[PDB]
Amino acid sequence: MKVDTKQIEWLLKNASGYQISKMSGVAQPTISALINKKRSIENLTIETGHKLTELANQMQKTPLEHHH
Amino acid sequence: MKVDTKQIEWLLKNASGYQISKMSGVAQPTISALINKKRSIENLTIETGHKLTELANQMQKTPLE
Amino acid sequence: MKVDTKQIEWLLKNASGYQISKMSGVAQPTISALINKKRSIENLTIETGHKLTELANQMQKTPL
Amino acid sequence: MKVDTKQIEWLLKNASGYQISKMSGVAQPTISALINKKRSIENLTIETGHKLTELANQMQKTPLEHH
Repeated sequence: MKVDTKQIEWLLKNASGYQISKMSGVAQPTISALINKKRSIENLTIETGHKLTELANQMQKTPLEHHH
Repeated sequence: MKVDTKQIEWLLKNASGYQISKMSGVAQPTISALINKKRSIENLTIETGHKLTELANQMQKTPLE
Repeated sequence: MKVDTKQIEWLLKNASGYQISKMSGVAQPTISALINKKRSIENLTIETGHKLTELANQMQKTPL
Repeated sequence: MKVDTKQIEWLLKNASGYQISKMSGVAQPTISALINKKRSIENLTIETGHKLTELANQMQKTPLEHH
């Protein structure tokens, strides 16, 4: 598994907490605490960090029409 | 410089030769040849492949609607 | 930070808990737990995984 | 295929041309031109760059004692 915290930050600014939790499988309280900056990315498990990196990768690869 | 051919493929599938050339600086005949498969991605130089990889990364990281 | 669990597995393969701990600052009991398969790599924090992914990168890039 | 020019540079400092060439399939003249700067790494093909990046990864992953 690979994790990239820059991808996780991109994710946290580019989708809603509901969509991140539903599309990544990560629990709603973890995603809300990340968005509120009540808990740090650095202290997540590698497993969580991988799920959020993968979702970020997939969403970034949506066609250019759905960007900007 | 880093190159990733998967990113170049994504680029060629998601943007026109005109837009790729205008945003990457690679001459449009090179891009047109890649899109029509008269030239292969694997035979590009590392320098060009890096330019196309950076453009793809940049487009992918543009904020979502 | 970046993590690659493959790099971490290579490190646990190629260095002892004492040396990993001593060069990365990760607690030697955490490393031992990884080496006896009491804890998963996936359950380390991202920060710890980043430190171990780096140690592995550094050792791999030492000459020769 | 992925290319990393630092991995290529590392390889050129850490192994001889004879068998960078011999393990990667790239012709020794290309490797010699790289070693003697005649030619830049950035002008290699992606295909060549991938073979050299791959070899560099493989050689770097050899155990501690061989470093």
